[PDB]
Amino acid sequence: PTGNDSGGDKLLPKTLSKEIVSEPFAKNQLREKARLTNIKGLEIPRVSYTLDDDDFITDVETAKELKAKGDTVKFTTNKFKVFAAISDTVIHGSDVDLVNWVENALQSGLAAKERKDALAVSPKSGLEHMSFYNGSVKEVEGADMYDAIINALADLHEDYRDNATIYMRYADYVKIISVLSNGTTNFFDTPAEKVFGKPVVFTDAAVKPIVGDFNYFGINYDGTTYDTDKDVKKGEYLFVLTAWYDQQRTLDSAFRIAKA
Amino acid sequence: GDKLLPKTLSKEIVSEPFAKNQLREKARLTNIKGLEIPRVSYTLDDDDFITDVETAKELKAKGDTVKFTTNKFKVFAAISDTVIHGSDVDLVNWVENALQSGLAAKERKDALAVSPKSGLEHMSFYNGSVKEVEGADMYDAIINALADLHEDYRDNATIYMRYADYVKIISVLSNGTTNFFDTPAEKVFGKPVVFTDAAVKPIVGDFNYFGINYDGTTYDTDKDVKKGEYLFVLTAWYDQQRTLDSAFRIAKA
Amino acid sequence: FNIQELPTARKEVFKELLVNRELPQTLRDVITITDDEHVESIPALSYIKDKLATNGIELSLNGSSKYFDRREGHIYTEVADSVVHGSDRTLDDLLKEIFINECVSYETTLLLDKNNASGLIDKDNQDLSLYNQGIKEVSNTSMYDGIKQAMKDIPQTFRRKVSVVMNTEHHDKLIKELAQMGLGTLAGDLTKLFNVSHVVVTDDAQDIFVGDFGHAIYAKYEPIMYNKKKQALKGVYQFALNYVFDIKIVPELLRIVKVK
Repeated sequence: PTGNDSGGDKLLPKTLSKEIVSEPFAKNQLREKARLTNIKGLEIPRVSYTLDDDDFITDVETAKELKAKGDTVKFTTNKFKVFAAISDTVIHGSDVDLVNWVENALQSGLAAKERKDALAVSPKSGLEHMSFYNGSVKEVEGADMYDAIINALADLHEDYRDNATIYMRYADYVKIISVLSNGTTNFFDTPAEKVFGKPVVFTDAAVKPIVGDFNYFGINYDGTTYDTDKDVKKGEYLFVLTAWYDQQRTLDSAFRIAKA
Repeated sequence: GDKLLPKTLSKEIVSEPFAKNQLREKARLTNIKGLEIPRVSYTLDDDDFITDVETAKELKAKGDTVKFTTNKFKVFAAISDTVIHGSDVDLVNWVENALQSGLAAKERKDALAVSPKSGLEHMSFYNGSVKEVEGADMYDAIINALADLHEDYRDNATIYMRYADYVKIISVLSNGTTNFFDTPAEKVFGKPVVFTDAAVKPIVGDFNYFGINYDGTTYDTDKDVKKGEYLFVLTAWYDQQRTLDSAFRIAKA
Repeated sequence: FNIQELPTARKEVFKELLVNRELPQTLRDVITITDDEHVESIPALSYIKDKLATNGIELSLNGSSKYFDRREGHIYTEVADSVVHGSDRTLDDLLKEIFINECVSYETTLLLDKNNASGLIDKDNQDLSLYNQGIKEVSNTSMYDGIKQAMKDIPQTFRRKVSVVMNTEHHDKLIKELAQMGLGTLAGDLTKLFNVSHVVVTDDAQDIFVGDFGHAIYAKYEPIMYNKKKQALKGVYQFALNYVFDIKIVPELLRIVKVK
């Protein structure tokens, strides 16, 4: 007997990887529309332009927040840490997870950190100003979800309306169809752009449908540092990363809530 | 004459695959020998969290490593002798079809099984480790599970169920109307659907974690003189397992 | 690919092997056989039926779709030990002693046995019993007088070629019935007593047959494969042959006899 060499590998399928790979474990839906930046210190003005003398008074809101906040907007560093842990046996069983499993892991950790803070029902202290549900947004009231979303569009200023975008959970988009069942017709096949009249994105964390011009919302990552170390006694490698970011709303009056 | 005979004639035989396993579409698939992987990849970023859940108990119960354990099986071809010599069939590809189809539905058998048949216990989703959640209707039961699934696993969820169960729920969502006759199954649950008959009861989960390993194979030939047959056997070893039990839940009436 | 065809130059060894007349007591002495692949139907059928049609008789299609069908035949043996195979000559003559005996015996069971369309003979090989074929009977008390009546209802065209089959239990009889009526010296020379050719006697046959077996019981054999294998636990080999055969009947030329 020479060995366990055989011709079965041809019979074996062709999809076999020969090394490990996987998907993004988590993602942040908000990165589609929001801005994204890498600048060290970032400062922008809040109000883009003002027209000539014949301007009807600027909406009462913008008078208030602009007066209180000031003309500029501060992007202020805030820390966090992402971890990764690989036991020692896993290293010494001929597999290559050093290269891909960690990048798949750490990059996902950045995304879940964002979406957790923005859509936080009850944010942690020191990071209240980031969330959209911390407060300081007006909750309109529709009889149902369909009425609340359309009324919320009716509330905010028209410039923001023209560029507005809706985020919501998909299950709520089913319930509005059941009332718009209308017997014969079925809007399961229809897209969602054409019901409300504007783009839509689906996300499971977003409780109360939020809406506004996501031009204004923005994020910035200033710096990072990547490290590794062995806990000798417990026999586990580690791969850690850190960074500082912040995300703020250029103008709170834009983004509004829908509620039953 | 032989021209007046049609000329689409083939001279050779082929066939489509006899059976295949649907879980290969979404599951992981490997070749590694003595494979190991971690259970959880990114641990929690911040000091304070509420995400502690029965998943934590699961990881406490069993090590952070993942052990793939060899398990034996075997497949047979069982052609006869007259077929070889009494004609020039040239079926050499045909047997190749049966073999790699053989190993396939072996997975479909044990991974979806009511009786786990000791030694094959830890691989069937109906073993009992997974949870069970209930709803009034099959449609309600499937969505009720999705409420359970943690945010990590909900976002890349996937459903498996038998096609006949999709047909009964759409009828009651309808009212004796043939207006649903083209609705893709994704649109009504909000996630990808896949169909196979063997799944009695629905399942739902992420399926980045359900992983497969084929470690080695061996192929050889012989004759059975008494019956004339050639056998053309194939034997190999494989393991499958769920990385965590909070990933894959069950619906029910 | 691995399989190798049996060399054609080795095949004709087995063609003359399957068909052989050397043995004493078989219907193979009288019936027609061949080994030609091309022939598809009884070759002489046309010259027969018109000559029968000269008489009031003509054929009923007792065999459906005259074109042959391929029925299977199988052999199996186990040599005692390699010591037999260590030598050469005694081996080679041993095999031919077996096959001829087995092949010849097997067709003989299908035709004459009282198994009568059931039981030991496979249901696949279940029509071909002559009792099951539909021949008309002749009867008489005296067996000597009995078969004169049956040789003579034959068409006189083919009466010249006829042959009788008989059991030894019947053979002991008539020489007794003769002695009482005389012609003892004539007895022991059956061919003279009844003008016939090729009188036959065996023991497997149960009842007396008459008819031109030269034209009625055409058959053909064709080999396929000869296999060989070692078996290491025991000292034995596993030799075997499997072939294809088929056969036909024309019952009008035949007549059975049944004495009381």
